[PDB]
Amino acid sequence: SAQKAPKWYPSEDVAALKKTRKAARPQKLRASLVPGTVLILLAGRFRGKRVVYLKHLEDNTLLISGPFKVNGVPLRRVNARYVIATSTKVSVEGVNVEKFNVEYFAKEEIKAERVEDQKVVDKALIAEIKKTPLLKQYLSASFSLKNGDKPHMLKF
Amino acid sequence: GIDHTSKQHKRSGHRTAPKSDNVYLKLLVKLYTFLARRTDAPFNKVVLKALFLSKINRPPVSVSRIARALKQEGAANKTVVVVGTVTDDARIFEFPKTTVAALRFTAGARAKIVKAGGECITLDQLAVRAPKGQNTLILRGPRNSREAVRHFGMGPHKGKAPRILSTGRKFERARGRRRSKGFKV
Amino acid sequence: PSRFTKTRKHRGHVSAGKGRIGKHRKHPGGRGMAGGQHHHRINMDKYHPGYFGKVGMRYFHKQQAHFWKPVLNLDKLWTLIPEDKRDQYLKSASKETAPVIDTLAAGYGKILGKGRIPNVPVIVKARFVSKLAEEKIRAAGGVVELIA
Amino acid sequence: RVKANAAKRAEAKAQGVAVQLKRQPAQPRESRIVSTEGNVPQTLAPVPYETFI
Amino acid sequence: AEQVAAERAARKAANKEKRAIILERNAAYQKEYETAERNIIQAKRDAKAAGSYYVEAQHKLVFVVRIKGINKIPPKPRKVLQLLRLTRINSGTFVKVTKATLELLKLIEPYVAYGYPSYSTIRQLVYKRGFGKINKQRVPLSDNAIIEANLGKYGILSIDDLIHEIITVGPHFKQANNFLWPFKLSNPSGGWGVPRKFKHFIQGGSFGNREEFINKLVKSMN
Amino acid sequence: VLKKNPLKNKQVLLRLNPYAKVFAAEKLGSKKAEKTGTKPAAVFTETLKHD
RNA sequence: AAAUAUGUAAGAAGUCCUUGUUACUUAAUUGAACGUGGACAUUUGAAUGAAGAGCUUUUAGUGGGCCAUUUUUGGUAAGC
RNA sequence: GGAAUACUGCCAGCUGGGACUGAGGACUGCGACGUAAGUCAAGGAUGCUGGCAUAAUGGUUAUAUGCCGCCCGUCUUGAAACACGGACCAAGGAGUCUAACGUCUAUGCGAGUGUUUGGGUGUAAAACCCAUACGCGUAAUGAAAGUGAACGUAGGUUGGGGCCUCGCAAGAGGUGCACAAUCGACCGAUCCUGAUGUCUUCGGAUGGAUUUGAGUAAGAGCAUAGCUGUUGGGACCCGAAAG
RNA sequence: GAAAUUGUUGAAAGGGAAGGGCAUUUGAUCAGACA
Ligand SMILES: [Mg+2]
Ligand SMILES: [Mg+2]
Ligand SMILES: [Mg+2]
Ligand SMILES: [Mg+2]
Ligand SMILES: [Mg+2]
Ligand SMILES: [Mg+2]
Ligand SMILES: [Mg+2]
Ligand SMILES: [Mg+2]
Ligand SMILES: [Mg+2]
Ligand SMILES: [Mg+2]
Ligand SMILES: [Mg+2]
Ligand SMILES: [Mg+2]
Ligand SMILES: [Mg+2]
Ligand SMILES: [Mg+2]
Ligand SMILES: [Mg+2]
Ligand SMILES: [Mg+2]
Ligand SMILES: [Mg+2]
Ligand SMILES: [Mg+2]
Ligand SMILES: [Mg+2]
Ligand SMILES: [Mg+2]
Ligand SMILES: [Mg+2]
Ligand SMILES: [Mg+2]
Ligand SMILES: [Mg+2]
Ligand SMILES: [Mg+2]
Ligand SMILES: [Mg+2]
Ligand SMILES: [Mg+2]
Ligand SMILES: [Mg+2]
Ligand SMILES: [Mg+2]
Ligand SMILES: [Mg+2]
Ligand SMILES: [Mg+2]
Ligand SMILES: [Mg+2]
Ligand SMILES: [Mg+2]
Ligand SMILES: [Mg+2]
Ligand SMILES: [Mg+2]
Ligand SMILES: [Mg+2]
Ligand SMILES: [Mg+2]
Ligand SMILES: [Mg+2]
Ligand SMILES: [Mg+2]
Ligand SMILES: [Mg+2]
Ligand SMILES: [Mg+2]
Ligand SMILES: [Mg+2]
Ligand SMILES: [Mg+2]
Ligand SMILES: [Mg+2]
Ligand SMILES: [Mg+2]
Ligand SMILES: [Mg+2]
Ligand SMILES: [Mg+2]
Ligand SMILES: [Mg+2]
Ligand SMILES: [Mg+2]
Ligand SMILES: [Mg+2]
Ligand SMILES: [Mg+2]
Ligand SMILES: [Mg+2]
Ligand SMILES: [Mg+2]
Ligand SMILES: [Mg+2]
Ligand SMILES: [Mg+2]
Ligand SMILES: [Mg+2]
Ligand SMILES: [Mg+2]
Ligand SMILES: [Mg+2]
Ligand SMILES: [Mg+2]
Ligand SMILES: [Mg+2]
Ligand SMILES: [Mg+2]
Ligand SMILES: [Mg+2]
Ligand SMILES: [Mg+2]
Ligand SMILES: [Mg+2]
Repeated sequence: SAQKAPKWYPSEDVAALKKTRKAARPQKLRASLVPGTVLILLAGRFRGKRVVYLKHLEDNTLLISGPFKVNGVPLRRVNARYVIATSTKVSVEGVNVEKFNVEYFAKEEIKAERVEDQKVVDKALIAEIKKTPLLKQYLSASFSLKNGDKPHMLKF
Repeated sequence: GIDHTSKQHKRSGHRTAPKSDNVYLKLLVKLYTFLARRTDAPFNKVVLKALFLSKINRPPVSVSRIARALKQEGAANKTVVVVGTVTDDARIFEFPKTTVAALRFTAGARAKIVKAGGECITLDQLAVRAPKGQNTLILRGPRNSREAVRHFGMGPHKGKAPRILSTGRKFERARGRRRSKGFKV
Repeated sequence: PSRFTKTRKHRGHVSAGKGRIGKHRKHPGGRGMAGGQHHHRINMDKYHPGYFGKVGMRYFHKQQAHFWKPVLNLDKLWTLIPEDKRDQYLKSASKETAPVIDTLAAGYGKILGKGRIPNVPVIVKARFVSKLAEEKIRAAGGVVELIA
Repeated sequence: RVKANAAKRAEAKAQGVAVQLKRQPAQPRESRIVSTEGNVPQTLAPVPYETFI
Repeated sequence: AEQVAAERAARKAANKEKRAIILERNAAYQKEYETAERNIIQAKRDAKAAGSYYVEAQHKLVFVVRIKGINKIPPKPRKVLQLLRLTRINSGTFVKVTKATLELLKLIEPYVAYGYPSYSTIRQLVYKRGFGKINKQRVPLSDNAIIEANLGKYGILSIDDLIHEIITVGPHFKQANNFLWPFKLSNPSGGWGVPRKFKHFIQGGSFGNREEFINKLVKSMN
Repeated sequence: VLKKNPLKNKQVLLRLNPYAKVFAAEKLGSKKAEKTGTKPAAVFTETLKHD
């Protein structure tokens, strides 16, 4: 022998986990996040895009859209902690949105259904937006920080 | 930091196994630390310790010291336990019966005991008959009959015997050992 | 053996465990038993009172042999009879026939009297006896016969 | 104190217990209501420097 | 073999009595405390009405924090700081006030901060940083059976029974308070007040009896 | 294995001390004491405002 | 005539009753010492603490010390 | 007259932001919510999602940058010292062995113990075996001549583990080894006492004494071995001037 | 066929020494683990 070999070996029996106590309970969202609310997108592909909030999905994400025809953002998921909820609000009582859940974004270019779903939602919304002048323009132009802007001060 | 009030990391200072390296001794210890953990009987607790005892703290109990202890009032039927060797003693002329349970019996002792129709039991046979040590009479030998302790505490007016090799007149019996030679002790 | 020894352990510490201040030097107190009466007197009186000076008589050409004379106490005595034979004499304690013990033949020169022997008669042959030994022996109906 | 502790005990025991005969340090004092009636507070202040000599 | 739920029944039910006992007991003390506190309030007012003065009894209980580190300390104070179990900085214990401890306090004033603790800070001292001494070891309180086990002999079978013994300086305060392992506070959050700790409170410092201002501090360290 | 602060973990608060439930239920930590109006003797007020 | 320091005491090895021993001691079975027999438990005799207490053997290094507050001698003084 | 408010204190009132940590690994406990079935934040993190699957993270290394860092060895109260040795590198380089010992420990046997001077024998310096002595121990105390260890259950007292008896238990009693304290008895020395007797100066019983011993008072030793310690030896290594 | 110490080659750094510690950038270099 090169080396003696031990008198004792470990068992190679993995134990089982202790029965943990961690209930997944639901995420209540900050009050500023009601649907119809315009969000500023802080990060990601469409960062600094101004965008309408539609539905809280079951994976906590937010359903938004541009509308696509306004500023080029499609029906989409966005994470609530990367989002400045502004104080300006369109009514969204005419937008169905039931259809839309987590499975609807199962990875598995673009499905015609998406392209149509996008149109039906966006039309309801546009109908609405047009009620308040300049909103469309607003929605269609990126937000940015101008010199002198101090986030911890501005009202959004 | 802590104003300590007691020396930190102190070892309790008690043997806690024997320093001995004997299988059989270790087995007897295996036996008794089991009995001591599971029988709340004080006897098992005392025996466990006595097994750790070094040779000196195990003076030999004699067969005559044994015989005497049995002349204790109401004690003549008890089984004497001795955690150490048991030696013979020609000086007693008549020996009782009983049952001595011990580590070692010298040839002469085991005979004397058995000659008067007693029993010599090992501590483990003792266990199987008296797991709570029932009816046992533990004896220990003279610890301070050792030659060495004569010289402990040597100094003026203590009376304790020189560490000395040769002895006789003119070996440390003059100046400081008598009034007429300087002084005395 | 060297491997178990504390100099192995001191390797790498400067002073071999004998101090930086007071070193290990050749013979600080002097050699041997020097100074017994001077710088080493506290250790001598205490620990060796009695050491200096003289007592009693010189004895030129003392021959230990002259004074050979081992003691045996009654305390044993019955030991000098072989076991077998011994028990045989204890029972049947009697004049007419009692055991003869040559204690010189066992190589003792004096019987002293330490402590109790049963009432069996012994005939005890010795060079010398304490008064008590010889007393205790008669009290069992034995005697002491003086030999040489 | 012993001679007396023996007393208060017998005096207690053969009555109906309740003893308490260890010694106790000065307890802090209790509440109390001091009256003003006959004794309104007099108000002092400190005094100036002087030299008498 | 029964036991399954069978001697599970003998016990959960048994446990239930015990809580009830605590529930009514803690309800008791709440009364005890309120009407005590109110009676004093009404005392003061009643005496003022009458043109007199209500002088409260002197406090019978204080709370001491060691405030000084561990080095350069004279021997007499030292011993005392040990006998009061304050052998490291910011640790604290309760002390029943009599002449014979009062002097002890007197002896260690440069090295401690102490005062009259309120119900509130005795409660939060005990609930959060309170540990028992149990064959030594220092065991968290955190369940009531830990107390009944060791203090139950003296009445006292809940964390609130404990608090109650301390604060009212009960007949069994010695056992109750010794059971409590010396509290271990962190340094004060707000800071100390003061730019130098080792003068007396009264001189702008931190040490000594600072009376009812002991609760502000201890809370910031608890 | 892990000490839990009753002062800020309601479960073990209710584990030690069952009275916590009723204390809270009866607000109790905000009890409205009896409104009475004893006024102090002018002796008191005079010597308070004396020099 | 202080302050600071400092001796002893705060019980079971304790308190009470009864009445044995001796060559000491008394005018004296008087005393002194040591006892036998009987009465009373932890509020059994202040506080606080006690990672327990007691005991034994053997042996190293060390036996140039220096500093600070206070007390303090010599010196004009000194990092004396 | 009637409010407010400040100040201090309390709440087992509610509630937002931020940071670090996530030890443990079936179940077992104390609980909380529920009419209930269940549920839970109650004896220590899980759920969901994505990116990479490689120098990406990580290690090593060189450099750069922020803050920090005096030359080690030594003797000394105090050294980075304007105190000493050391230019560099390899290789040697200092508490040893022996006689005789103390304490401790392990082992054999035990009132004994030690086969190895020698003898027998041998697969030959081994292993195996052994008669007689000797050594140390089993007796002490005196300068010596010399004498020499039970009044007693080998003593009384007090504490004492353990054990025994009673009691469901707490406790109460019985016995009590080691050990400790204390008062006594025994042996020798010393000093008194001086019976029966006597080759009339021998003999020294008996009972004593603030004296005294390294003693007795139901033995503990002998031997091998080890660490540490002791003495003599070149004696941890190197060093005089000298004789 | 080590080391001191040397030549060459390659890479680096260098405003009155150099070497070191915590940390990270940058270059170089590399183990493991993925499935
Ligand atoms: Mg659960
Ligand atoms: Mg939520
Ligand atoms: Mg556009
Ligand atoms: Mg001896
Ligand atoms: Mg003298
Ligand atoms: Mg050696
Ligand atoms: Mg070796
Ligand atoms: Mg080694
Ligand atoms: Mg070492
Ligand atoms: Mg080393
Ligand atoms: Mg060292
Ligand atoms: Mg040394
Ligand atoms: Mg040196
Ligand atoms: Mg000599
Ligand atoms: Mg003998
Ligand atoms: Mg205290
Ligand atoms: Mg704060
Ligand atoms: Mg702060
Ligand atoms: Mg603040
Ligand atoms: Mg300052
Ligand atoms: Mg805090
Ligand atoms: Mg004092
Ligand atoms: Mg205590
Ligand atoms: Mg303890
Ligand atoms: Mg020493
Ligand atoms: Mg020394
Ligand atoms: Mg010395
Ligand atoms: Mg010196
Ligand atoms: Mg984990
Ligand atoms: Mg884990
Ligand atoms: Mg790749
Ligand atoms: Mg790789
Ligand atoms: Mg990559
Ligand atoms: Mg570098
Ligand atoms: Mg620097
Ligand atoms: Mg030097
Ligand atoms: Mg100098
Ligand atoms: Mg200099
Ligand atoms: Mg020099
Ligand atoms: Mg040089
Ligand atoms: Mg060098
Ligand atoms: Mg080398
Ligand atoms: Mg052969
Ligand atoms: Mg040969
Ligand atoms: Mg043969
Ligand atoms: Mg022969
Ligand atoms: Mg001899
Ligand atoms: Mg001897
Ligand atoms: Mg003579
Ligand atoms: Mg002699
Ligand atoms: Mg007595
Ligand atoms: Mg008893
Ligand atoms: Mg008795
Ligand atoms: Mg004598
Ligand atoms: Mg003499
Ligand atoms: Mg001797
Ligand atoms: Mg030497
Ligand atoms: Mg020379
Ligand atoms: Mg020469
Ligand atoms: Mg000469
Ligand atoms: Mg070659
Ligand atoms: Mg490079
Ligand atoms: Mg680095």
